[PDB]
Amino acid sequence: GRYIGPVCRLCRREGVKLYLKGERCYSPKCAMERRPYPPGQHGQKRARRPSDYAVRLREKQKLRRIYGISERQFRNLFEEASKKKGVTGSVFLGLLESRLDNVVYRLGFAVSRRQARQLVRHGHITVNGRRVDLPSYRVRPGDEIAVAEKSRNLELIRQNLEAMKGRKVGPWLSLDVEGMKGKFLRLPDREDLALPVNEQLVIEFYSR
Amino acid sequence: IAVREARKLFIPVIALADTDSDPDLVDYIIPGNDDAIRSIQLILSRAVDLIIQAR
Amino acid sequence: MLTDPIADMLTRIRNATRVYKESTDVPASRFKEEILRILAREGFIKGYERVDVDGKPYLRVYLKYGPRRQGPDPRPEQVIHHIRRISKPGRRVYVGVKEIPRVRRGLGIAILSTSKGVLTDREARKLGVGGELICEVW
Amino acid sequence: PKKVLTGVVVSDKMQKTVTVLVERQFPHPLYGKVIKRSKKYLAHDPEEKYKLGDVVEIIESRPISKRKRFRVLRLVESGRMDLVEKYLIRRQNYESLSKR
Amino acid sequence: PTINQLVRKGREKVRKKSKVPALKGAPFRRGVCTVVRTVTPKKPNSALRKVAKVRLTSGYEVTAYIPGEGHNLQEHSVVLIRGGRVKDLPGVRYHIVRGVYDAAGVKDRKKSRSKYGTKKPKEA
Amino acid sequence: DFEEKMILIRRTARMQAGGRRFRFGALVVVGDRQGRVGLGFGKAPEVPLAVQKAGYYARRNMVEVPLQNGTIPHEIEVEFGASKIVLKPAAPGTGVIAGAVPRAILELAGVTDILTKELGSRNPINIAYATMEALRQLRTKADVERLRKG
RNA sequence: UAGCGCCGGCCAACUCCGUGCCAGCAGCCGCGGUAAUACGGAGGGCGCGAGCGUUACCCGGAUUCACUGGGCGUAAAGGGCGUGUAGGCGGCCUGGGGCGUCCCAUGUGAAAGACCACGGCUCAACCGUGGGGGAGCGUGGGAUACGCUCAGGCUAGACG
RNA sequence: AUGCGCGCUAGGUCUCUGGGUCUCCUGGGGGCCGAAGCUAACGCGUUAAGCGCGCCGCCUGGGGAGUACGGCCGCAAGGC
Ligand SMILES: [Zn+2]
Repeated sequence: GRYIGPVCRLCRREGVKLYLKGERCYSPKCAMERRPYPPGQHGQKRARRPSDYAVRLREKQKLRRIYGISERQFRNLFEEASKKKGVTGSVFLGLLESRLDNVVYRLGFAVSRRQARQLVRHGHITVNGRRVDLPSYRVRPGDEIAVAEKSRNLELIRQNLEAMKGRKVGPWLSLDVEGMKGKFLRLPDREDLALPVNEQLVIEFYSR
Repeated sequence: IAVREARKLFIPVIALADTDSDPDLVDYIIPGNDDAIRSIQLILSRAVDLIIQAR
Repeated sequence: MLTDPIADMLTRIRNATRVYKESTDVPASRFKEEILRILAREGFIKGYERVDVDGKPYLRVYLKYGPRRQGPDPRPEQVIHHIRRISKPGRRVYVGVKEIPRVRRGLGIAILSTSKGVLTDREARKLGVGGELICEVW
Repeated sequence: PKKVLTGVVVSDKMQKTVTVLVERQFPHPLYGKVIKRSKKYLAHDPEEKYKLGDVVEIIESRPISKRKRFRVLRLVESGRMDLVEKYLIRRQNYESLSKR
Repeated sequence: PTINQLVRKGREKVRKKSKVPALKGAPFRRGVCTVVRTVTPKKPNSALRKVAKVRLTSGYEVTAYIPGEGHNLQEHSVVLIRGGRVKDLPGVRYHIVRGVYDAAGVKDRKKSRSKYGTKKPKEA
Repeated sequence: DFEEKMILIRRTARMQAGGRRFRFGALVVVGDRQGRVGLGFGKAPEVPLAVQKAGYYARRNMVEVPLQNGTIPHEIEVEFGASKIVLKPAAPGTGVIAGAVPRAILELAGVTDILTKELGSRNPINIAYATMEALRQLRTKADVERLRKG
């Protein structure tokens, strides 16, 4: 049971532009370029110095809201990453990036993750020529993600993938727009992502 | 008090010590006499003359 | 009564070093000589020497200190910051090869009485033996 | 292999039977100190050839009686009376520990 | 102490004391009221706290607290007793669950309804 | 050039001829996230003056922290008064595991991976002093080998 | 289909109305006796979300039974003082025995569970295959610095 | 309000009592002031509450309570 409801309020509360809407949050309408203060009655009052707990919680909430996954799933992913080899932050971000709907968004089939989730759930996305319809499917480096043959004529798909011409996708990915398909080359690195999150705060939060 | 201040401010200390002094707190010690005008006269005179000809 | 000679020697060294004495004397034995040797190579003490005091054989230890420091409390830094006794009469500590401790991430040493003589942790690990854990120094 | 234990003889007041006090040493589970403990076994000697203060070896065997499951293997040392004395005095000190 | 003193004697383990003896290691108990009364706080506080003297399905007769704006507990009402001590009244260490057996939910609550068990009001 | 973190302010009182007179004490940490930290304690009749004074003292009283991979060379235990601090190096990807006071001190020195524990008394002032002492008592391989070998 | 708990500090999240030491809240410190961010309601807000809270019990925090890792002049804590049994502990040098101790090899340490690597259920939970680890015991062989034992000495403890 | 034994860690001063090569030096007691160090602080500091080793005793928030019951001892008060 994902979070369904007003979105740019999260943009405001976090105080940073989380691209959770698509085209609107690019135009002068993101409701962050106008009224960048937090929501509610006491939005535009002078803010007290936040505690350490406030800081850690806010960072974690921001990171969790970027991907739009449940707290339970987030915690489980963090536990999984904490138990593996290498840097916890890097591995955690990589595992967060291995979701099917996230890859769908990255490849550009969808405009937003909230849309990529709907595309995957409604069986419009195939992996290795086999229909996969769960947003949490972890894709491994070296899998082919394509659009289902029955769902090619969808004007949503056509319009979305027309905008990908002369546009650069992530260096850890490859895209064939003519074939309407993509390849997941490798796990993304810390620097390959432009996330406005310092994951050290997230680690510190979850340790306690 | 002066010695303590100089120690605190990393200022080198030169002292004409005697038997009842602490050798550790002095950077450059001249083990001699603190009384006997004659001793003070000799030591200070030599030091001042050396400063004079050094300039 | 003198129940522990090795602890006594370590305490003598510590007490001497805390007041910046250049040399200390300890009643002599082979085992103490081995401890002093191990300490000598690692460059903790300046060096040991066998002497005789009223016919009784003693070991004289020449100690080592850092350079004179600047500012308040000009006393020089120590080379032996900390020294302890691990295995004491009434509680002996014996460790296998796997359980040999690491001291200050390799900065400090631990002395083992292995079946192949008195060694450091590094030497013991190389030789793949354990034994009685005498002391740790750093 | 059949267990072999070594101890002093502390009682020969029975027919074809000796009492052997076996000593054991082991580190404490928690504190690591070397603990020393003792146990008594009734050993079988059909020839009556062992007396007080003989450090002897006992070996595991088929039951002979209710409390006898060990035989006497061989003799190690004789005349070691001090251990018997120590055991006796330890056992004797109990009359001092009474309440009534 | 010495290692010898620890071998000989060891360390005593600390055991807890149950703050709710009357329950006998159960989340709740079922009881019957005998007295429904009001009592006064300890000192710094002042009120008339409602209190019920319950007899449990255990072998215990204990006082319990009735939380909320009002109650309906008579002299023979079947009630459910829950853990929890009241700081003011010196001796009561149990609460009553509101809205189980005979105790009813506090009418016209809107904020914390799970506590003080009241059904969600109809909005139309 | 430096960052300031305010550990605490406390209002203390002294009794005059039938009356209370107040003073304010501030504990300020100053750092550059590069291995230089100072700690200051400032008392003044008013809070801003206390904070200014603490900042001044902190800038006047600095220590160098020998970092590598953003961690400590070796574990250290330091007891100041009745309070004790334990610091241990951690592999990268751990984060700063500490209470408010040690965390604030260690972050401003640039430490990114460390394990800490406070023992005995947990007065923030004493804990802060103990932390600074431990940071002052850190040696590297080079320093130790220079002392021992020459 | 969208609920539930919180918004004085701990602990993320604040204004108005109602009441006025009442009614009530409470896990601790504590709120309420007229402008209550702590009670009841509303609007906002925060945290989780087919779940959300409470009660009971266990580990943690508790280094608050302290082996790792505590203490006793005044905070709780040196026996009123001797003599002394069991026990615990014990100087220097040389040799024998290998008991403790250390090491190598080997037999166990069932499966399942835990760890790692691959896989099968569209993912996961779940499950399959493979590999390793493992405290502790038994057997064979080895070392002798330390503790033990047995001999031979020494005078720095002790006693004449 | 400081268990016993042993070893090590600057000194200055007063005093009781032995020895010597008697200005002084070397033992054993009793007191003050103080290095390093220790302590929450007061203070301790070669007569340690410093640094160490061995053995014993004891502590685990206040009150209820040295009370209750039980056991041992006492003529009893009472004691453990
Ligand atoms: Zn927006």
